[PDB]
Amino acid sequence: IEPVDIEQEMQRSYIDYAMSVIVGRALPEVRDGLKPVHRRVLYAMFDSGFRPDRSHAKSARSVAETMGNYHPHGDSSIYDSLVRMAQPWSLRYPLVDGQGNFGSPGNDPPAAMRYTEARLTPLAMEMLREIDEETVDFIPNYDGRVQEPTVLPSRFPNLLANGSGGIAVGMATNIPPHNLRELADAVFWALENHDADEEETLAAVMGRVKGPDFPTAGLIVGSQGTADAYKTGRGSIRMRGVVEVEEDSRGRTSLVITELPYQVNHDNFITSIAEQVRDGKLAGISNIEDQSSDRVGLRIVIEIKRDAVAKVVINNLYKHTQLQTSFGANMLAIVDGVPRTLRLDQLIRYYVDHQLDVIVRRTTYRLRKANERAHILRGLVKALDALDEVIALIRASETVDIARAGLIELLDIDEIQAQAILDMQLRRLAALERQRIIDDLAKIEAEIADLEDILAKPERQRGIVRDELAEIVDRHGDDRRTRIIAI
Amino acid sequence: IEPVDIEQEMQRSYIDYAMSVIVGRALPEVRDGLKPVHRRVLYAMFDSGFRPDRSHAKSARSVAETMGNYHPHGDSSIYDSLVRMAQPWSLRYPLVDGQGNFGSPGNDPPAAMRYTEARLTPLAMEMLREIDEETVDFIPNYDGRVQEPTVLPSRFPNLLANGSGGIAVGMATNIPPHNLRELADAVFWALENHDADEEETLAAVMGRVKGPDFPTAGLIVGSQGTADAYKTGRGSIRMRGVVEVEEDSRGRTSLVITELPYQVNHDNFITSIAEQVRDGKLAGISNIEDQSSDRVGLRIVIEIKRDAVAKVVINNLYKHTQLQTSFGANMLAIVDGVPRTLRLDQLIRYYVDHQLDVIVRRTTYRLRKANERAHILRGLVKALDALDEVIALIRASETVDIARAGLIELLDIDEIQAQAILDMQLRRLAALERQRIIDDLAKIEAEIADLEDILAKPERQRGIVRDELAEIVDRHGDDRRTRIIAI
Amino acid sequence: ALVRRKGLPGKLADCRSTDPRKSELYVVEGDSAGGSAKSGRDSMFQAILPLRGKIINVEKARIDRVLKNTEVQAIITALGTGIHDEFDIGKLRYHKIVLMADADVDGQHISTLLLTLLFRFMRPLIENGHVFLAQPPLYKLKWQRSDPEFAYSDRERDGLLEAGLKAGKKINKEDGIQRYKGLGEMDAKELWETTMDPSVRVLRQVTLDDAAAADELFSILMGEDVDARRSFITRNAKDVRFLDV
Amino acid sequence: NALVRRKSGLPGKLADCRSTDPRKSELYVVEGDSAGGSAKSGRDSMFQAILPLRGKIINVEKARIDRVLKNTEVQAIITALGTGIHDEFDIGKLRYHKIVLMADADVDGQHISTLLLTLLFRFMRPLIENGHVFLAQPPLYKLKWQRSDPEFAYSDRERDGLLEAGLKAGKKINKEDGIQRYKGLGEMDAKELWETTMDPSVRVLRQVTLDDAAAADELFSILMGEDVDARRSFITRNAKDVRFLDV
DNA sequence: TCATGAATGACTATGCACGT
DNA sequence: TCATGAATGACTATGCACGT
Ligand SMILES: C[C@H]1COc2c(N3CCN(C)CC3)c(F)cc3c(=O)c(C(=O)O)cn1c23
Ligand SMILES: C[C@H]1COc2c(N3CCN(C)CC3)c(F)cc3c(=O)c(C(=O)O)cn1c23
Ligand SMILES: [Mg+2]
Ligand SMILES: [Mg+2]
Ligand SMILES: [Mg+2]
Ligand SMILES: [Mg+2]
Repeated sequence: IEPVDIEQEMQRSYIDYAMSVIVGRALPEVRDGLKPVHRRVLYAMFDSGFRPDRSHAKSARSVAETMGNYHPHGDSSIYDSLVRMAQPWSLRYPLVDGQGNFGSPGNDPPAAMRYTEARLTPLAMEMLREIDEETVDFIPNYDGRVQEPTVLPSRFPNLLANGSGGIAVGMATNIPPHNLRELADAVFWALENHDADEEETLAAVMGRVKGPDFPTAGLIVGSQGTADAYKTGRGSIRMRGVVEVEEDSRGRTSLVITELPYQVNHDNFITSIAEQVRDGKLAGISNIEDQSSDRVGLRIVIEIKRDAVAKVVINNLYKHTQLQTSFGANMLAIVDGVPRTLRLDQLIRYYVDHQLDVIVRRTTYRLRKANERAHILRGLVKALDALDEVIALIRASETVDIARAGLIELLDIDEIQAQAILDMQLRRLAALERQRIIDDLAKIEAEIADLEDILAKPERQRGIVRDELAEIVDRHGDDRRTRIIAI
Repeated sequence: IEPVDIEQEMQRSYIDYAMSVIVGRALPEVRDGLKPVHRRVLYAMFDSGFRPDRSHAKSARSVAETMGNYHPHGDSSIYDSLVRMAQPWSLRYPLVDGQGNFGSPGNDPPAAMRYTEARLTPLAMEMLREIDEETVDFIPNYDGRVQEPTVLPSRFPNLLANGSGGIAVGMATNIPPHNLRELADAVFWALENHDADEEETLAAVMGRVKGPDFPTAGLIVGSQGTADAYKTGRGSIRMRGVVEVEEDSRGRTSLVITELPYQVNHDNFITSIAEQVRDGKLAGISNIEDQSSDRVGLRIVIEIKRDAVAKVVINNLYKHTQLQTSFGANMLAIVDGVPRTLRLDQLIRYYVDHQLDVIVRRTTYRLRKANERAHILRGLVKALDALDEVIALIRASETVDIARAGLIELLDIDEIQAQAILDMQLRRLAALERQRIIDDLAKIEAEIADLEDILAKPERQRGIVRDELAEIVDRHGDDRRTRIIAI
Repeated sequence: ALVRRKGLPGKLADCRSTDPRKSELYVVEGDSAGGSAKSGRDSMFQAILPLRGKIINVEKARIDRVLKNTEVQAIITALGTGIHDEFDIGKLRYHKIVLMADADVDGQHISTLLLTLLFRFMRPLIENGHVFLAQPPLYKLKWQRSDPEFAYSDRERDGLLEAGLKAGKKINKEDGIQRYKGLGEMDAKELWETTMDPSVRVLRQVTLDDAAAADELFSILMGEDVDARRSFITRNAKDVRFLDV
Repeated sequence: NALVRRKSGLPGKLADCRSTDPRKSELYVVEGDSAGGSAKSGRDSMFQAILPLRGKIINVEKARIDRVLKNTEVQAIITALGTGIHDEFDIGKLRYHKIVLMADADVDGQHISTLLLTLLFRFMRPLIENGHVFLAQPPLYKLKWQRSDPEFAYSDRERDGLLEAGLKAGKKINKEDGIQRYKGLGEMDAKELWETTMDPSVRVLRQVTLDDAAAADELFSILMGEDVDARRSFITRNAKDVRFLDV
């Protein structure tokens, strides 16, 4: 029996937990804004073909595929993570297209795994765009049977777009979601002004990113908290719902709440007001009625007494309820395997750096494959020029190995190329078919030259990020929801 | 709003439920002895490649595949069905190879889907043998997306082998498991004596199938109940565990129970004896100790008082506990979509009929494919005999259609064959490869001749069942476990 | 007028209207369907009571055991009326009791178990036409450019498909016609526009003609006598298709 | 000293042993219902008892005492061990002289260990001081040789060592089934748990030692206490050198 | 009353950091 | 003291037929 000191055990054991949680569970990667469970669910669905160009697959199949190949954890909590990525009130830009009962902004829980179907959204398809072209590093999964991506291509700034919240050890993150169009403008500026320093960049990006854009709309009051978050990485952003005062035929007034701030439970909100009248700290209120429906959206009617001022009651709601609540922003993300609190210019810059990396790697992959393809075509063209011999050469050979070994000697060709000649069908010996091979060689050599030109010009590389991102924003970009007002 | 009478609704609704439960849930098909959930789990695993030639897949993946394509029900209960098929104390011949905690014969529950892995067993591979050769009818699944089998090939008599228990509406089934080697002898006789009447067949099959063979070993006392079950379809078979009287140095004798009858919970058994003593209904017992372990198996030691006779205490245990309990046999199965109580000769005959159908259908499929492969080869040999010409024609063609149409004129060929010539690689123009094409034609015409001979001779067909089944029994057949004794 | 909760079952999602004559109770199969129904409902007049698991057979089970069943207590408490001799139509809190179950066989089974509870404990609810049956959709035709259509039978599916194609509309062969295998697979919007919207929903009002004939049928099908039930099925299952011909 | 074992006032989930002698008895505190289930099956019921813990244990360092005593999982441990807590602690009433903590080899098992060691050190310290607390090391790999008996490995290094030795010895493995990798105790069956963590003739146990009580008192309070800042700076300071603690 | 075995998922409690 | 969200599943009740 080996002896171990409790101090050694406690320190080694708790630090191993803290570090893995920090880097490998609770906090987002800065480049794609995803936690491991997110990245593994999405790739599992992607690899399974659960894409928007096919019907929703049973969500159980997505959970199981994630469990069995990438995420060595439970089906229950994995389903919860998948469900969240499909709720329009949780993600500003949903990554999962859910079909069925996925819950509500209130206390109505989502339906069980068996009842729901799911697939990737078009924007999630941009997260994974060209992941098969060596655009990102892959590592073996939890048992080395298959490969998984370390990070996604993420062809739109997902971290800033959808935000992130996570409780780790010794630290936690809380990044709010943002409007895609505003983020795109910030990225476009960063690409044009690639030499600008952090001081100039921060000024430019802050001018274009006016503030967080929550899926639940609502209001943002003040500008200091937003500014703090972008300059410090921490700031307190004041949110508000929307209240519209209605008058009655008798002449009674009632307040109608149609929007609430981010991450405020609709049912807990109504209950809080109900309990705060019971005791009676919100006098002036006469009646509370939830006239909400799937067709009118949120609609909480607060009828007030005849001896009550509308704004007085509203101000009391701001004070004593989450009708007004603050978002504690803390821009914490994993950068190169290290947790770091980041300024807004750093968040954009690091994302742009990722996009440039992705496109160079894609260009490299396409360039390598083009050379291999051109290499084989060159061999075929050599065979066609001496086609009369090549056929005769293969026929007179007792085996295919004798035929192959000869083709190398006869045409001065590689073994890979020689193999391709052997693999050639009698189809491609037709007149027009011989011509296609010639043209295809000319076609690729034009592509190879183009690809080489991209790798040699950082200007083109940046241009591709801009142009490709522009396409995404024009297609998937939407209006701002959260209205920004002053004090 | 339409009016409906309560009698109309009640009758239609309850009968629809009763019929679907009877035919489509609780009772086994006579041909493969499977309920729909079993058949769908097994085929899902099969189609997914979860076979003995690959590592155990996470059991969640099997559940999800069954759930998502074939069985429109819940993940929880489907997992329960998969688990049962992997327990050696439940199935006499397990169809699922489980890896992990799949429970115990006692009250220890199986581990959740999360922790367990699963794949098909070698015998389950015989259930599905050559299912892809049109050996069974396939129908659209629950949403017409894919096809599922109506019944499995079942190349060993699974209904009688593994038995079945099921509660339906208005009726229930309870078929005990049997020893595979004994069942094979019965099948071998039925194949040899294919013209024998029911009177003779029942006598022969009963002589070879000596009685049920439970996975939990134990004893069968008497022969009347067994005989009743085989001649009537209903019978009460008396089971017993195994008891061994041990003596100690002190003079105390103790009873050691090492086996229990089928479907007797080990923990409930110990609790029953313990509670019978508390109140005092099994005097003579001094102490109850469970010395069971994973290494010695079941071992319940019952120390008795010195003024007690062992045989008296054992008889008391037989009477007041499940150390002696009866198996209520009710040989009910679905025959051609109809529930039917069957004699043992009917159960064998119906299975033999299924095997003959499978092999005739397999032979038909192989003959059709053999004719197709031969048809194409005939075209290839024609191309080789006039090979110098074949090349010239393809060359001068503006398209491949111009090349194709000519090949028809030159060699008098179908469109399929000419296309096959077109798809031919230069690989096969080598000497040995040209000879391979020739010999391959000769091989098929020999296989076609063989296949045609099978279809024309019922003698060979019965011969195929016998010989193929014989291989299965020699490989997977095991010794009898349940010992049969007299009164 | 009767008070709505804002002393009743915890899972009851009561309505806002205090008038039973205007109120409706949707008795729903499953938490999933009940959850989405709670969202898609008209909270003014429609209340939701989700039922969990197979209802207890009051024909077989003794009276005291039925009263211990949580799912039965929920129904009795929510309806407001008593049971048996202590039954009072005046306390009926919903003048419309809609049973909404899956189109599958288990939904059919749950309906017979509920109709048995109602017929035996609260018969006047049936006699006075307060019990209804919602017919869920079976298919959803998702046209490429047009609004989606719902179908309640295989025939209607074929008919709406044929009409649409003839009118020049088109459908994907991938997404295509979504087939519902239960209420739990539907969202709030779909349930509203098929089973809860009063201007489109297909309800069937349960009528009671011969009470004596019904009494024996309930006892045969739901009673403890298996033999009587077994022979009835083998006798009449042969002709279920021809009950309405 | 002898105490009665439950057989048809102790925790319901406790699978007690048969031996009434604490000196010969052992309590396996197991992570998860699945692993506890298999442990209950693979154990030696004579001397080994199983107490499965469900979910992460409550942090007694952060939580107030009254809330800790309301926690069902803590009550189970305290009740099963028989000793009191704090001032009412009495080692004489100890029902097991070996308290084996068995958690997954993964990161969450490590966490649960610190939560249990925190419970023991704060409520029942003498159990640690007198060497009644142990840590079972679960296997990480099972090498399934085609013809030979399977071998278990407790580290990546041992796996590589046993693989080369076997191959050098002429043995062979499938490249499909091959080397099974354990990701938790719940993935093991009864037999596997016996032959790696419960068989006293093969199990790899580590006895928890307590040297400097004051230094331990401070480490527990930093890592497990309410002060986040103190914890954050400790991790960023020492995580960089975890690999080199035993070099 | 209990076991059988396929059918019809919500609730329960902790860690972790932070702000009202 | 409550919310966050990614981690660590047993228990609860019925239908149905049949035998104790
Ligand atoms: C129908 C759902 C919901 O109701 C269920 C249960 N009860 C919960 C409390 N109620 C008072 C009575 C019903 C239950 F004890 C078990 C299950 C269950 O095992 C299950 C499954 O899929 O395996 C699905 N369900 C169950
Ligand atoms: C770790 C397992 C077993 O213990 C669990 C809970 N218990 C903790 C101990 N007891 C106080 C009773 C409650 C619990 F409330 C929830 C879950 C849960 O949600 C879950 C999951 O996979 O999502 C997995 N587990 C849970
Ligand atoms: Mg959970
Ligand atoms: Mg269940
Ligand atoms: Mg259903
Ligand atoms: Mg673990």
